[PDB]
Amino acid sequence: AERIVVAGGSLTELIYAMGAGERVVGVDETTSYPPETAKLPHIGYWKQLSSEGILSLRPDSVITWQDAGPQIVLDQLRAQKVNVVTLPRVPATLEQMYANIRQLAKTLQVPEQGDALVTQINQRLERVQQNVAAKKAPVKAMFILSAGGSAPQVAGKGSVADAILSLAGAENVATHQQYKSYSAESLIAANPEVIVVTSQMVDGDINRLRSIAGITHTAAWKNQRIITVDQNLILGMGPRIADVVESLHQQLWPQ
Amino acid sequence: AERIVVAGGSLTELIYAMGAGERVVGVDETTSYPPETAKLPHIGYWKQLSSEGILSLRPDSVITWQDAGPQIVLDQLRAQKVNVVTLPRVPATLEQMYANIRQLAKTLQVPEQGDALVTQINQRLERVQQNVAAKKAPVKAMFILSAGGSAPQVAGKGSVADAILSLAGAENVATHQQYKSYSAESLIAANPEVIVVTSQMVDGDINRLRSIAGITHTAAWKNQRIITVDQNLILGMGPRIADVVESLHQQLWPQ
Ligand code: HEM
Repeated sequence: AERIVVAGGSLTELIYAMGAGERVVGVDETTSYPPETAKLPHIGYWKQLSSEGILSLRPDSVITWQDAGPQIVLDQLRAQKVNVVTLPRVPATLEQMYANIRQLAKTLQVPEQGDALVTQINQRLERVQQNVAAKKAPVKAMFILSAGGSAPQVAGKGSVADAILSLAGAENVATHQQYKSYSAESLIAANPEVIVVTSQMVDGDINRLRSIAGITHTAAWKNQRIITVDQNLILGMGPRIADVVESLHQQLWPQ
Repeated sequence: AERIVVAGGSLTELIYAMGAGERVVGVDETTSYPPETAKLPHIGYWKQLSSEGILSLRPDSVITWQDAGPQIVLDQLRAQKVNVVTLPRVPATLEQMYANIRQLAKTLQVPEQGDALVTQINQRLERVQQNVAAKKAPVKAMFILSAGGSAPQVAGKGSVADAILSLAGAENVATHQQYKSYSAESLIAANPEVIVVTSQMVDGDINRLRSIAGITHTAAWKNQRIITVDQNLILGMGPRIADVVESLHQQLWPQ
């Protein structure tokens, strides 16, 4: 409660957005915001957590996702009498995000800040839905991610990417669960009108995307409807969710 | 006792294999080996150094790559009287690795250990080149990687992967410098006998690779000549190079 280690990028952002950023002594590899966290010790990926990395920081509590691991590590943290708080991550919905914000605010003893955060976020998102309902034509999109050292995969149902694409007003053409690698034919069958990828993938040259199977045969490619977004903003549901949704919405229906 | 902070996984490994590990009080996020570094605080990246994070560890010296940055962070450290030591990470040759080992060993006052490490690695690699020389033709190969959220890219000349394929006795079919994304057409046309990828990217299911443009139509994929290597051993030239080289040499010429 006094010294906190957070494993989960968007969780770290929520904690700082609620005014408890003071108690954070360690964060995970997926944490890259806000700026103040850059000087803090980072432990492994929330799925490849290091008990030693964490324990060396003498934390009072650890806050992370329920799908975070390895499991034995969490057992090791509890064994050292460390309070381990875990929150449901998927499937990603606004309802679950609001419940998580409130649970966190409860754990951090800052209930009023949690409620204000939920209110501010919902106001912004509803305004996007209003504007969305004012669009004359629907948009079939797809999100492709190359997170870490994996092959390119398409975001499906239950993913944060999918939740965000939907909030933005687009229809996700992918119907499978979570993330999966698509052969060129599958991507061509999906037939997305617009394709979203991370800025890290493009890194100044859309031609780098040519190694993604089937992408150049897509209508999105031919019609040059490829959008880029910072990966940290599309893989977690944090206090910057409205900003990303508004940005994406803008690129889906420009000018 | 001297307090050292190392930025660059490869350098960290060299320093520990050199017997100067006890003096390290902090490392960066690219550092994941050896196991005893887990208790050390991992702050920043060598491409994105944290002035505040590093100074909070009260280091006497900081060791990193000549191109680590931002440059102004290095200036800050020196201004705070921290001895900053930098080594060239380019080119990825044995001659430069050995020179770096000796520069390190000198700076750390462990010249004998430095020379022993070079000798150990070299003899190991020479044995392999002896076996390779035996055959009359090197196996045509290619290495495909996905790092930092990039699309799949083929390793070209100058890359560490290229240096390791060569030492193992393979002929890198790629002729471009460093990494580039290949279209299905370019990948199929390169027509290598074998294709090396990381274990991280396969993660238990070869079908995950289906999203790499053209790999499914290569001779290597059909002949089932797809080898796996741990990504953590092909992005830097460290103490374990002989290990991955020998490991790979075995797969290029099974039995
Ligand atoms: C090959 C290894 C990796 C795999 C397989 C992987 C996979 C994923 C997946 C599927 C998600 C879920 C996003 C969604 O629901 O749409 C995720 C979240 C995340 N990943 Fe990775 N990832 C890997 C490496 C990394 C690395 C190297 C970073 C870089 C820092 C990174 C940063 C993120 C971030 C920022 C999140 C958000 C977590 C949160 O907000 O709580 N990932 N990753």
